[PDB]
Amino acid sequence: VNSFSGYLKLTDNVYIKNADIVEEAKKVKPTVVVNAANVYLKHGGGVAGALNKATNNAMQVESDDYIATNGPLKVGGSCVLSGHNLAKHCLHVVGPNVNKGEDIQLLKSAYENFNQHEVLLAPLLSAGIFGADPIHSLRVCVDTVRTNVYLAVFDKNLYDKLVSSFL
Ligand SMILES: Fc1ccccc1[C@H]1CCN(c2ncnc3[nH]ccc23)C1
Repeated sequence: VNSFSGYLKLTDNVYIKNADIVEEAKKVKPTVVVNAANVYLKHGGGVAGALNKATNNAMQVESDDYIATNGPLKVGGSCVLSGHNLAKHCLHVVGPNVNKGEDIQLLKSAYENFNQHEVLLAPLLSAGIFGADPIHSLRVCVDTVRTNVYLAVFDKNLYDKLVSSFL
């Protein structure tokens, strides 16, 4: 039993809700919140900009030190950093950005990072400003993640479309 409330169950391990991931994280304080990161951990917009804003820029400060030490992530890769006031940990995961020409096949590799964590609150990878089809992202999520994932979808119209079209 966990504290996630109001989710629709899609499969044995995948759950979905129309929710602002920032507000959901503040309420649940999950062990892991996933950020829709880029390789430079520059949290300017989309989910990343919103999560970082909610940390009063502490996420960005921590991220800049991470990059100065380690260099950029790989597309499809991840790193674990602090969750600040939102979660115990933040798993920064880099899905391919279609608006940069990145290979959509890397979306499966990106979701594989979730399997290192028993339970996660997450957005749909590569959706939103990353330019991928969110229906496809949900399909890859369900077919790749084996741990327990609670997906927050900000847009109500998109949420209804994802549910109604789910096979
Ligand atoms: F822009 C993006 C970049 C990368 C991945 C996804 C997006 C879109 C699609 C879903 N998404 C969100 N989902 C849940 N909570 C949210 N809070 C603020 C934004 C947001 C924004």
